Amino acid sequence: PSVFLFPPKPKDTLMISRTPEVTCVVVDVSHEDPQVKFNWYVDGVQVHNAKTKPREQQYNSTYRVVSVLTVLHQNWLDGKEYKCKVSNKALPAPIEKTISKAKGQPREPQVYTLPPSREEMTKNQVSLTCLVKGFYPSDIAVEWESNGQPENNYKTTPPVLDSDGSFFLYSKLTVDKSRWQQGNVFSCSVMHEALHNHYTQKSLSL
Amino acid sequence: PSVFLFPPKPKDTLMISRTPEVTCVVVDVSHEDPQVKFNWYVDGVQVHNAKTKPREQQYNSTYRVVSVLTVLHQNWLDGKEYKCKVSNKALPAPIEKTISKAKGQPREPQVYTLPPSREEMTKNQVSLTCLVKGFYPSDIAVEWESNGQPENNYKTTPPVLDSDGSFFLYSKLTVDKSRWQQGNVFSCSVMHEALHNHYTQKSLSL
Ligand SMILES: *[C@@H]1O[C@H](CO[C@@H]2O[C@@H](C)[C@@H](O)[C@@H](O)[C@@H]2O)[C@@H](O[C@H]2O[C@H](CO)[C@@H](O[C@@H]3O[C@H](CO[C@@H]4O[C@H](CO)[C@@H](O)[C@H](O)[C@@H]4O[C@@H]4O[C@H](CO)[C@@H](O)[C@H](O)[C@H]4NC(C)=O)[C@@H](O)[C@H](O)[C@@H]3O)[C@H](O)[C@H]2NC(C)=O)[C@H](O)[C@H]1NC(C)=O
Ligand SMILES: *[C@@H]1O[C@H](CO[C@@H]2O[C@@H](C)[C@@H](O)[C@@H](O)[C@@H]2O)[C@@H](O[C@H]2O[C@H](CO)[C@@H](O[C@@H]3O[C@H](CO[C@@H]4O[C@H](CO)[C@@H](O)[C@H](O)[C@@H]4O[C@@H]4O[C@H](CO)[C@@H](O)[C@H](O)[C@H]4NC(C)=O)[C@@H](O)[C@H](O)[C@@H]3O)[C@H](O)[C@H]2NC(C)=O)[C@H](O)[C@H]1NC(C)=O
Repeated sequence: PSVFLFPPKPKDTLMISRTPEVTCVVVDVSHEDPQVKFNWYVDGVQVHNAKTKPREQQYNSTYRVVSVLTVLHQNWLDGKEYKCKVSNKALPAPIEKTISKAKGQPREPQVYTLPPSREEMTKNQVSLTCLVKGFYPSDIAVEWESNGQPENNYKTTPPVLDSDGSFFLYSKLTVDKSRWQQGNVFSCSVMHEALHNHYTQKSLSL
Repeated sequence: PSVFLFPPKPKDTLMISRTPEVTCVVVDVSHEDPQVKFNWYVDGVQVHNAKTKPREQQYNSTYRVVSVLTVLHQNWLDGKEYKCKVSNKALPAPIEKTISKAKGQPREPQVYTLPPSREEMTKNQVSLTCLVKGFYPSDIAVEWESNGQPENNYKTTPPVLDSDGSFFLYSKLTVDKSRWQQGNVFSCSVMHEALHNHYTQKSLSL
């Protein structure tokens, strides 16, 4: 039997508008004694209930059980600790797994937008690059936009640990050299802990 | 018993000046019957010898054995297949693991150098960004330089799979806003399969 505990989605914890949850999963649960008890403690105090919810699932020749605890945005950011205590009769003692947002002195990220290279103009499409760096923790999110709709073609690299214990990352928005020379403006959006409203925007235009 | 087979170092396979090797490792080797036989086959034909070399190692309460086959640069790039056949008397049948450079139609990467943002000038240091994209396979390498010495402060992100099955990546060289305004020139170096000499260089300067 194994118990995997999962953290909320970065973007959920950063917008009060959303809902962030912590997912506790259990695998290899005796096909014989499938009964399973879950315990949830925030910082140390059980919330067993706290609108916590699961449901059985027969798999392998074994069973799988998911439990989901809804978290409070400020609770998560203010670094509360969450614990999942799974107990089963076909198990010696129960298993406990804890989790909490990445600990550490927060750093406000610096967002830089860079136009395409003077050389990439040869090509039909061009790259709009967003340099985001100096942030901590890693939990971050970046999206592009041209107006009341989000640009579709763009990939963002994962966070890379820099030399100053801080992370950086680039996001690259592919756009038809046309839309770019025409004059349109694109925006690099960033939702991070250390931002004023956990949010910020940087513009880009011919 | 487990057998892990490792590929050469990207940068070794790209410079005839270097030496590339394939490393076969074995773990959990009966502390009782430690005798171990290794077989190496290139494309299918054994090279057992081919200047292949190993040496015992007592660990855990078990044993660990490393074997190293030297490879031919063109052999590796031209996609030859390498197989490691480890046999032991305390094992039913022997174990075989094979490996070969990442298969697939090669793509010449496009290298773009971008100066720091008009906004990052506020800061004491600045970022020189090298956009490398459109390459395949991932096996790649990027280094910075200012003259007869390689710049020390710079991190490169891992390869990110784009929307066109091709990879891209950014490299960021931190430099004192001084050295940059003074007039120095920095160079983004790239060693990739699909490059003329598996190499190319792009410059950057005020
Ligand atoms: C017995 O069978 C199990 C199921 O395997 C099945 O076999 C295949 C052929 C199909 O028939 C499928 O039905 C199924 O794959 C064997 O695998 C199980 O155990 C392994 C580890 O031993 C586990 O891998 C771990 O995955 C972790 C990340 O995924 C989370 O873990 C559970 C484990 O069951 C996964 O099912 C979930 O994906 C889970 O992720 C969360 O899922 C919930 C519910 O959907 C979501 O709400 C969350 O958002 C999501 N969180 C995330 C990922 O953000 C990983 O961290 C860890 O390192 C392992 O890699 C398999 O996931 C699990 N099988 C599955 C996919 O159900 C099992 O090994 C067999 N028995 C033995 C011999 O162990
Ligand atoms: C019994 O003990 C083993 C050793 O553990 C020891 O315990 C600690 C407390 C210390 O006392 C140390 O002495 C040592 O860590 C247990 O671990 C061993 O097995 C695991 C997997 O079960 C293995 O992890 C795998 O690592 C892979 C990558 O590393 C390669 O694999 C071997 C495995 O032994 C490693 O030793 C090497 O790092 C190897 O990498 C290559 O190494 C050679 C030789 O140095 C180099 O020439 C190559 O350049 C290098 N190639 C690379 C990495 O590019 C990984 O792919 C895989 O997914 C696993 O994660 C451990 O590495 C191995 N222990 C070590 C580090 O020696 C073992 O599990 C115990 N028995 C049991 C119950 O399995």
